[PDB]
Amino acid sequence: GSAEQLDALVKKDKVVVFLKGTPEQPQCGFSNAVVQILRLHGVRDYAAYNVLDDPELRQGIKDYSNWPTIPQVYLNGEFVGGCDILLQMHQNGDLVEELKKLGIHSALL
Amino acid sequence: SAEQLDALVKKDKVVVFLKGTPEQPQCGFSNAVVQILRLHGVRDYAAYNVLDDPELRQGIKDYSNWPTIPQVYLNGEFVGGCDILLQMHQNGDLVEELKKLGIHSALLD
Amino acid sequence: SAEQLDALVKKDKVVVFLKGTPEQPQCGFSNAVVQILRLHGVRDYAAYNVLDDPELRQGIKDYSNWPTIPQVYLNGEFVGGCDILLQMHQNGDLVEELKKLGIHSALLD
Amino acid sequence: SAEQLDALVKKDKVVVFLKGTPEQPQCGFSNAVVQILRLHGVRDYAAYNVLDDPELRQGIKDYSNWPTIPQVYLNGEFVGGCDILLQMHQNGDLVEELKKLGIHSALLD
Ligand SMILES: N[C@@H](CCC(=O)N[C@@H](CS)C(=O)NCC(=O)O)C(=O)O
Ligand SMILES: N[C@@H](CCC(=O)N[C@@H](CS)C(=O)NCC(=O)O)C(=O)O
Ligand SMILES: N[C@@H](CCC(=O)N[C@@H](CS)C(=O)NCC(=O)O)C(=O)O
Ligand SMILES: N[C@@H](CCC(=O)N[C@@H](CS)C(=O)NCC(=O)O)C(=O)O
Ligand code: FES
Ligand code: FES
Ligand SMILES: [Cl-]
Ligand SMILES: [Cl-]
Ligand SMILES: [Cl-]
Ligand SMILES: [Cl-]
Repeated sequence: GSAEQLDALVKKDKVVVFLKGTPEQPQCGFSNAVVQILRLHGVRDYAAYNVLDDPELRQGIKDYSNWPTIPQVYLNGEFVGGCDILLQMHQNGDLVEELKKLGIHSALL
Repeated sequence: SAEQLDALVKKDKVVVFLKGTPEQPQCGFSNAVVQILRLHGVRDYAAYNVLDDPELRQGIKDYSNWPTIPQVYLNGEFVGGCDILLQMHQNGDLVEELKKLGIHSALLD
Repeated sequence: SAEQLDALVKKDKVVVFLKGTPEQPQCGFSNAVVQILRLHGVRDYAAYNVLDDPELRQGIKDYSNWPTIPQVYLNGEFVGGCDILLQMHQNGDLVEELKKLGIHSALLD
Repeated sequence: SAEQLDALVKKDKVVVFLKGTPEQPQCGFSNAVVQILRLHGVRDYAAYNVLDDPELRQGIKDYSNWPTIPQVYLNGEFVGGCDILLQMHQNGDLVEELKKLGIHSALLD
């Protein structure tokens, strides 16, 4: 929930996502689109947090990022966007480069 | 099962299937139904949280022949989702349908 | 007009109302309908662009009592929007429906 | 073109890219931005209809690195789409950003 607690969370790992549901079982198409894109580039090692489990987290990640919706994508402790931005980076090669920057070899390469 | 859901929707005049509960909705689409019913002062309706039950979630889509959540039922009859409910709220049809079922909308006066 | 619109949906076996044209649709929701029809090889259909005329945009909603665009009609009867059509595409109902109207789905071929 | 669009967005204090016009929006997401601006007393501003120009439509997505329409610009700074604009409306950041540009929101009165 907290601002200090979320700052830790996003910096904790290279690729961090906030979803409705889980990678195994997403509860929302927008959250799912993110899970599938990560699957396509072969990113198996990322942090996923379920906002349905905690209303304080649901509300807290919005306040932290200044972003009104879920899913939220962080690369390198920095906010990237939601599923629309992510699909866009998937289609124009930008995500492959962002992944390369984190030391992550994308499967589409 | 179509037979169990048949019973469920005949069991109360007003029956809704949501993501979350009326006291804690988990999706703006489901919240829109909740807030519309709150505006009309429809206090006692059965509300079923599909996030708890994967089988109810699929069962209700099969029974309704409708792909998404929320789902609204009046008098055991399928009415629609949030778009239809909002349309009914804006054109007066919801006040009428509720009145024919002996429900007095708070928007009548 | 209800008059003119009733004539439009009964004129052809498959009638769609879209934002845009099948050649260049102007919206993901309308495009989703177009992409489906294409996957089934449905060549002969009437498409009408609601962007062209505000009276059409409002007209088709009041005729179908359906609040959004796209709208799909088969055999003069309202079937639904893009969500309902995807559901039928996935569960095999679209194939059978087309079979009923004497129309060969490409997925059979 | 990047240089051309860069000039275009910097030319006016408020710049929006919509589907349709402020008088006749062709999409709920574009309309939300128009309605939000209207509540702040911003009635006259530069509005470009992407449905009239596929080059501008794609160009603006490339320039902003933002996948969708509407897009809102303030002194040529990208602000975002309707979800962000609505958030700025609710938390008071929109009143504050407009004020810094010498526009006095009707909400401030
Ligand atoms: N265009 C968004 C789609 C995501 C979205 O609109 N999410 C909504 C519905 S799941 C949301 O998080 N609303 C607030 C909430 O439910 O907490 C994106 O690209 O990420
Ligand atoms: N336009 C719909 C909005 C509802 C909707 O698109 N629901 C989606 C997103 S919550 C859904 O039920 N997804 C399937 C699922 O979560 O099981 C309506 O009028 O009800
Ligand atoms: N869930 C809908 C999606 C279509 C939709 O929500 N259409 C909207 C946006 S294009 C609409 O027609 N809104 C009123 C309008 O634009 O006239 C479906 O299954 O067809
Ligand atoms: N979540 C978006 C909603 C706008 C949106 O999803 N726009 C879509 C549908 S109108 C779009 O511009 N799609 C590509 C296109 O039509 O050019 C926002 O916050 O602005
Ligand atoms: S859970 Fe309903 S749209 Fe995301
Ligand atoms: S035109 Fe914007 S969502 Fe259909
Ligand atoms: Cl029965
Ligand atoms: Cl909600
Ligand atoms: Cl009663
Ligand atoms: Cl509109």
